[PDB]
Amino acid sequence: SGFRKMAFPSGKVEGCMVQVTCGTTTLNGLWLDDVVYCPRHVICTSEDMLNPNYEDLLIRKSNHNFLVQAGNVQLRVIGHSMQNCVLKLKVDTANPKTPKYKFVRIQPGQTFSVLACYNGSPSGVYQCAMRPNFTIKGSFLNGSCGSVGFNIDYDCVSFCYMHHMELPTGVHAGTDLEGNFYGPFVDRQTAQAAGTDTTITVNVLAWLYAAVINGDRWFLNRFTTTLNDFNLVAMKYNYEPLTQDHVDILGPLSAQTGIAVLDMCASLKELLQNGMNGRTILGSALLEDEFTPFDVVRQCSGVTF
Amino acid sequence: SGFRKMAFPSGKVEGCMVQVTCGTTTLNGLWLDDVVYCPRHVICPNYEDLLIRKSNHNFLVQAGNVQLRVIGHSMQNCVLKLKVDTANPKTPKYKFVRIQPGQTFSVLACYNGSPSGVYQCAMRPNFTIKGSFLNGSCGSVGFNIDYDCVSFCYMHHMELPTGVHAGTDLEGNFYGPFVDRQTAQAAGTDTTITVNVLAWLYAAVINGDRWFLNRFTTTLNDFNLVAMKYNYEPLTQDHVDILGPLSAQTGIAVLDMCASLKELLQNGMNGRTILGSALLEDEFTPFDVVRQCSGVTF
Ligand SMILES: CNC(=O)c1ccc2c(NC(=O)Cc3cccc(Cl)c3)cncc2c1
Ligand SMILES: CNC(=O)c1ccc2c(NC(=O)Cc3cccc(Cl)c3)cncc2c1
Ligand SMILES: [Cl-]
Repeated sequence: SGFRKMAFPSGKVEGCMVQVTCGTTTLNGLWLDDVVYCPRHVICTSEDMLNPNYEDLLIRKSNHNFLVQAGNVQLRVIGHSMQNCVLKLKVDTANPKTPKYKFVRIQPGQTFSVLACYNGSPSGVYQCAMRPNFTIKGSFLNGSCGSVGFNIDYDCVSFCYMHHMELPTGVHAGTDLEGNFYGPFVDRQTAQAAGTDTTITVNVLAWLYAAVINGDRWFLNRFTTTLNDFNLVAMKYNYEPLTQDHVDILGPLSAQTGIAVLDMCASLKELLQNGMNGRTILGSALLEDEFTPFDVVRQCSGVTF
Repeated sequence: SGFRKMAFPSGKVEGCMVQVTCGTTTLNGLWLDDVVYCPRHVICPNYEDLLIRKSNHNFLVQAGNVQLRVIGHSMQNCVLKLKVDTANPKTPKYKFVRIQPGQTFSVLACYNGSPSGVYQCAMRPNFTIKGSFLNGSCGSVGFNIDYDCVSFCYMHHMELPTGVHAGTDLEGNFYGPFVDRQTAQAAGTDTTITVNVLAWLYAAVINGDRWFLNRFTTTLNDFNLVAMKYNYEPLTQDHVDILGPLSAQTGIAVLDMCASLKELLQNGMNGRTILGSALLEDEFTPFDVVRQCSGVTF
């Protein structure tokens, strides 16, 4: 019993964190095999950020301009290349602590663990989700750039995010491990703002199924809804449209609890209309959207209370 | 910016988790040097009588894909200490520490010696922890990190009828009035950790959330008279002293922040949130707030 926001054990990722210095800038790198991956803005000054020509700044750099530090050991850089918004530093030593890994690009709604680092040293781990507006509501300070997001399924680390910047509203933006940004963001100091954010509906529903599995059913009702009628009400509360794919994905949770997806949709409609009336669901007074249907199956028991 | 419930990196602890089997029971062990620590209920009650009938080979210890050979065994309170033939090469710098209610820690939840997740939680005033555990999680550990030293503070033993969790320190002494057997045991009435709610209000002010601030102050006595009515733990002068650095950074005196909490307790949030929460959060200590808003690394 119990339902917590749970992160993956960070050990396999801690063994890959290094410190990258270029001139006066210092941020984090991910050392996998003989390559260190880090945000390409490490080659920039604060001035360059207004309109940076990265190709021009990079052509003026040599290998010895990049200082890479793994614990108390200096790594020798033997090559460098740029792939989209990530700088790839070829080093002389392969990381002996390199785990089994894949680079994966996630979709909004997907969750992941973040290992927040400063100066190549990991300071904490937390769970978060890729928001519908492609931002992440993380907890980051200056020097955290290059911190990574990941999932560990079986013995393989799936790297999905690298931290690049903080937006004016305090939310964060970054890239996949191939340097492609999530969202309409650029590694440029420009007037770019996060779009209006929405609630991840399929995740709220999964979290309601988790509450039913943990013995709480106060929010259920005798009503059902059409998928179209649910979406007309959901849009009014800034909820993401629920698609037929989302309904299909919720199938196993519906089977385990005996509550059809459109029947659970009718409870969500009522929760949006009435609020919680002094009650909580899984110790929360708000509707939680940072647990996927897969996270619920992973964490919760296979037998309903 | 951003405020998350953050756990310590679990790497130093993952390298210590092993699987312990005794007959038909399977749970987790903590392998430090040549000793494996695990709940004594793995032998399940007169524990000395059940233990005297056991031999070393009755305990199967598995570290990854390698079998460890048990060469001795002894009991210390509610923890079983299995002397093994191999010292753990991944043993970090560590201490065994007993925490106080209100203090927080990271939990590395394990099943069959394999770590599955990490989360942050607090020792409640009623000595229970609101964790997330399933069958096979016994022996999962709680910890903090100070520089490079892992401070082990909790070992999971059982789940109570309300879904909350109970366990011991690493010397086998339970937190709370609990015993390790199948009997009628209930968690006492819980209270809100007041010093932690205040720290979380200071964290909100640091992150630019000040709607709950007012021009008023309160005496420590008047605050405690109101706090006792809402099932809040009494705020002591020590708690006020501990909140000193957060008061200095924000310019808001502790008894001034207490007047804001008094207003939230009497009138609610009125459709508003603090750090994305519609409830007052008590599982962040004053030190956790300072650490998350400073960038302390391990
Ligand atoms: C209290 N928080 C802060 O003051 C703060 C300051 C800075 C933070 C930060 N840094 C940047 O954004 C660097 C940069 C500037 C312009 C463009 C790009 Cl692509 C990168 C990252 N993550 C978090 C931060 C947090
Ligand atoms: C789906 N999970 C469960 O049903 C479940 C079952 C059991 C859980 C558990 N184990 C126990 O309490 C076993 C025990 C019984 C009597 C005395 C003692 Cl000291 C220990 C711990 N933590 C979580 C659990 C969760
Ligand atoms: Cl995805």
